Amino acid sequence: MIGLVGKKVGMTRIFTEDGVSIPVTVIEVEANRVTQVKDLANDGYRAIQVTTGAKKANRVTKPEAGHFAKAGVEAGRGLWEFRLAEGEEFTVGQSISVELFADVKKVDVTGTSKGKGFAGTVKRWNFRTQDATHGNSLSHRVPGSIGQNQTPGKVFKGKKMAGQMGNERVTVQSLDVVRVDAERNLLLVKGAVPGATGSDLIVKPAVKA
Amino acid sequence: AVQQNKPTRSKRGMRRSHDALTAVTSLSVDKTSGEKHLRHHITADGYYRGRKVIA
Amino acid sequence: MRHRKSGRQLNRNSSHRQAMFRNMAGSLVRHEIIKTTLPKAKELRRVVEPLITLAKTDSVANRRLAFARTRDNEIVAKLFNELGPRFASRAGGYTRILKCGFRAGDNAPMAYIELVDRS
Amino acid sequence: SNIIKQLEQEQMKQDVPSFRPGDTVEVKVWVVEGSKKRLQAFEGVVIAIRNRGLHSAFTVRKISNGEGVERVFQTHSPVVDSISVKRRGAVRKAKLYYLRERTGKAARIKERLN
Amino acid sequence: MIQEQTMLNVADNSGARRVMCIKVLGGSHRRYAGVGDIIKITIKEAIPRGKVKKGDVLKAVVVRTKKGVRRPDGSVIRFDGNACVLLNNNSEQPIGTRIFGPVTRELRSEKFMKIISLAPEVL
RNA sequence: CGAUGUCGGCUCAUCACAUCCUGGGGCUGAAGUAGGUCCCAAGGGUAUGGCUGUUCGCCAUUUAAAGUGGUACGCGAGCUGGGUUUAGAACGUCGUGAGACAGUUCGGUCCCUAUCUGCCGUGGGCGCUGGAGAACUGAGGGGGGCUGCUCCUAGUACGAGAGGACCGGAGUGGACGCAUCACUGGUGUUCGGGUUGUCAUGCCAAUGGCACUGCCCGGUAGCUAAAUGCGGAAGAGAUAAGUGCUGAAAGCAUCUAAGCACGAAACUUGCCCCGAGAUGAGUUCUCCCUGACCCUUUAAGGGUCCUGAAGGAACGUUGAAGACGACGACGUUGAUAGGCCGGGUGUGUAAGCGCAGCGAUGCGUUGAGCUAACCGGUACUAAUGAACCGUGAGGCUUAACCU
RNA sequence: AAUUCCUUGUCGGGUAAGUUCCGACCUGCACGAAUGGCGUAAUGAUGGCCAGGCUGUCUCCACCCGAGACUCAGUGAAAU
RNA sequence: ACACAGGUGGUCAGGUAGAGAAUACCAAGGCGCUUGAGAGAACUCGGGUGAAGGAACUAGGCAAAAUGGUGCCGUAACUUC
RNA sequence: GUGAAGAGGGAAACAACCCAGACCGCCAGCUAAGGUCCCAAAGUCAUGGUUAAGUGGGAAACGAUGUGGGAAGGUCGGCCUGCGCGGAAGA
RNA sequence: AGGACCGAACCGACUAAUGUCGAAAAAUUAGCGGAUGACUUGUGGCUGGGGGUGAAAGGCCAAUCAAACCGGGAGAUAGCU
Ligand SMILES: [Mg+2]
Ligand SMILES: [Mg+2]
Ligand SMILES: [Mg+2]
Ligand SMILES: [Mg+2]
Ligand SMILES: [Mg+2]
Repeated sequence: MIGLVGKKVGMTRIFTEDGVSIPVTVIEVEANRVTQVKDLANDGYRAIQVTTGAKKANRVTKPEAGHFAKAGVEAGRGLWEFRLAEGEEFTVGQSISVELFADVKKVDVTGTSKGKGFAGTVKRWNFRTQDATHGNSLSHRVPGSIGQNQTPGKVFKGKKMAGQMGNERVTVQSLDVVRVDAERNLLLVKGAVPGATGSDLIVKPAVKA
Repeated sequence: AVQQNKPTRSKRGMRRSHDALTAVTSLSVDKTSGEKHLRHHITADGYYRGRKVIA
Repeated sequence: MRHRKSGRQLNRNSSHRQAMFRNMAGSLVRHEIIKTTLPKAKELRRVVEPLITLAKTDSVANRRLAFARTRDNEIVAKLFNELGPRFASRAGGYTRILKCGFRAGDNAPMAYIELVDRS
Repeated sequence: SNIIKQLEQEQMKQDVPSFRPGDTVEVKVWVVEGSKKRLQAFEGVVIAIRNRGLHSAFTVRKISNGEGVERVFQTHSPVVDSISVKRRGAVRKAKLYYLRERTGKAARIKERLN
Repeated sequence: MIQEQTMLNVADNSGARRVMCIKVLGGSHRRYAGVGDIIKITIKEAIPRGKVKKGDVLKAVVVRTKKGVRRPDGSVIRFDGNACVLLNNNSEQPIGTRIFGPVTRELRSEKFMKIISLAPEVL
């Protein structure tokens, strides 16, 4: 199937009658407007491009304005593209509500995780810290050995070192759908999704059925 | 912790290539005093956006 | 990670930072305009605008709070007499930052911070 | 962000008495097994209260037969059924965590009047 | 949360008074043991006329923990001390014939039903 | 030997398979269960402790196991310095002695700010053939590919008995990884209170300074785990060991020389991430640029005046983005930041006044006062310009398509 | 044994598990009486072992506060 | 060798609390230590706090943590008393 | 004998192996060892056979034969032989 | 009364961290031992190199000690580099 673009509103919980507190994630999914439908005859692959939200004429540029004018819809935050399966068809300018998730049970959410900046090896790769005492000198959280003697004579690629952590595209798979709503443009997903409050999320049906 | 060969004037020139200054272009003029000043900064005489704000 | 944290520490511990802001608030209320480094100005704003907010109302308790926060009888007197009823028609935002230039000693971004009414 | 506020407002219950920390309370909670539902009482001293709208909770400490049990409760959770206040404590501190090491009749709390 | 080298109290009448968890069972590299978890213990203190003597190596189940339990509604039940009921070494059955102090509802199983019936209070 | 400076341990790994477990098979002195041996298979996993400086080893207790090796017996410009192998001293033995040891004992300085390669991240320049704003395809590359227990099948087949399946399904755990603060918590020297000593604000009251935040008590937001969600797959193609069908050479037989079908955590996909510097520089959508003079080697030439757009950049306010860059939001046609109002939260009944108590204190005003980073509004303050960069339709041959 | 190679000798105690420790045996490689032998109260920044409280020593690290690291202005080394 | 966190003999030495010339805050008196401004990454240094456990770390409780005052009661083996 | 004290061409690279001893210059020809599909100069030359293993392009005891050739015995069983196959696992 | 006890000045230096092209060619910080005595310190004097002195380590004798420093023999000698 296809997915939708939402904004992460935050997290809360839902109490059920049998006394279960289900931690959920509120995802505001407004009606996505389709701007361009690509097919094999002109693009080599079939897919749709959608937009969500609202911008202002002062904030939109001339190429984006022309693209949205040719599409016939109002300008949204950005443009996201969903791969089409075989059989499903969509028209330019079509508004896609959150009724697509009315029958799904598990969804995958994708979004840029929080940015941890320059993180150390202990924070990033869960290295075990060395001794804080017993003579240890200036090596309390250092990575330690990063190779072998002159036989390799180098450091292998993909060696876990300190560096940039977070702030990257992360997908969480097979999240149970708790409650869908169209009049409020909501999507309550059980569990945690990547990103901060107010980040753009991409919610698609779970591939790992 | 020290070099085994000396780097050249070429490597020195490249490392110094990335360390260069940049000339400020945002030089506005005051509508009333007519003197050059940085954007969002008061003039030498105490004017800003055509209003004497500093004695 | 400075995630949604506010306030600049300005290479000072909490005591020195609070004392410097107290002295700078006193000096700003005394002279109605001063020149300081741009981050010092942006933090002095957050320090000294609540003082004028306390000065807008008038009570013994508020005068005592302002004296606790400024430690200057002359400053609290001026703050409750002149600047108090003066900003009665403003909804906050009593100061004005005017970036002057760069200090000759260490090349720091200087700025004149003044009261909006000083005319 | 009023969406989460609206969800919390629609899930919150309007049948919660006003209790202060230090009061002796009794919570009737639902214990389920299969289809049999019983109402179990847990009567102790409120040592902590956290107010977060829907996510509000309270920590109650009862000295059982041999040990001293502490149980936190979500105020708007359906596992609880009723909250009653027997005594009203006259403490002047929000978190009564010193009652853990009081462990005696010096853990008694004076009453207050109205 | 009971790990290796953790002193527990005894909630039964087997004779032991203080035990020390020497090994948490259930898997490799396992580090903690909540309520209703078999642990390998050794007896540090005991009474003279008891069914178990000081220095034995038996199994036991954690019944009270300072860390507490997590009910599905998100409510916790913390205790003032870490208690346990001793078990036989191979039959996993309680050695004592009484239970002292409250226990939790996590023990309603086919192995601990005797304990949770014998306990004076199940909260 | 104009120095390759250590046995072990810690952190960190990486490879091989002569495979410890998981996986697939063959034979059995394989009834089943459990095993013995052999073949294929390196994807992952492959203990915590007591003793000793120990590698090794002995012992205690779990699971699927606590594999064997290589990498300067990996790893000290990464850490320790217990032993060994300095200078002090002592015991036993040896020698008259200085001293020495198939020996033992107590104590005994571990330097280096990274030039180059390498690696982890992140930028600037240019290219990609007019320039620009976006969305992608995917050549290629990287990561998890761990598993126990229980239940149903079923007390079924098997089996003298006792025990007790294969195949298949479901539930629940341990370790590991990813993400997030809704819960439980930790921190929260920027919030509130208590309190000791002292100094000051003239004094009382009330505050402020210092004493590790003076010592404490709680604690907002963020950050975080012990907290909470998710993942390991299913499937498909080609196979290893192995099992075969049909089948001649060789009138039979034969899994093979022709042809066909099964067949593993292994290989290629499938899942997630990076990814057109993929110089092989890809695709799609949209936007903008449609002037006149001269000259010389008839150049893809330069110059003159006018235009210099779409967009970008600089500057300002800034961010759950961040070392700096970079990235994102906003710049009066605005909620970007600060302030203000309302709220929430936290601390917890401010100060002043009155009453009781001659006198510490209590009581009412009062769940008051104060409240950071949170939520919703509000232009009060600060975000001043088409000012700067970027232009005038974009080279030759061919090939189809109109002259 | 500050002395014992065999040797982590053997037995008892301690610990779930003790090459160290404590009390014994003598089979003292290779104790021994002023190069003093054996005890010994008190003392010791002395050596070895055990127990209690205590704790980030660790399980397994988390957050915060200051000083550098980082960026801007000025001055401006070194070994090699 | 330096406008160097070192060394250098003797005299005077007040208030409050304090046994005290320790200590904490002050008086007289003298200083703010001759590079600064921001940022608030890894990592290092000096500190604060910490769920459950409490030496499981390590050669070794190394380091930290902990105890800490006055008055009264009470205080073991051993001993040169 | 060579290197030491000898460069040049070959064996990928490789003092000591093979060919060959540099007085200098030349944009001439012929050869040695080794080679003639391309890297990379020269035969995708000619004739008669073998191998089906990438043997060539790492090896043994032994095992089976998979084929080629020769001489013998009553279509069939033995003998000698050329090229093969398995034995053949490492960072 | 005490080569008595706890603990400042003073003397010393047991542990750890920092520092190791340091602030310092031996220190800083946090702890530490003695602290009426075989104590410590100021001024001056004496002992001179196979010599001094040494509550003894081959320790100290001007940042140097199994034989100080300076000058001379001296361009020692070097089958070594
Ligand atoms: Mg806008
Ligand atoms: Mg050398
Ligand atoms: Mg050593
Ligand atoms: Mg002994
Ligand atoms: Mg600089």
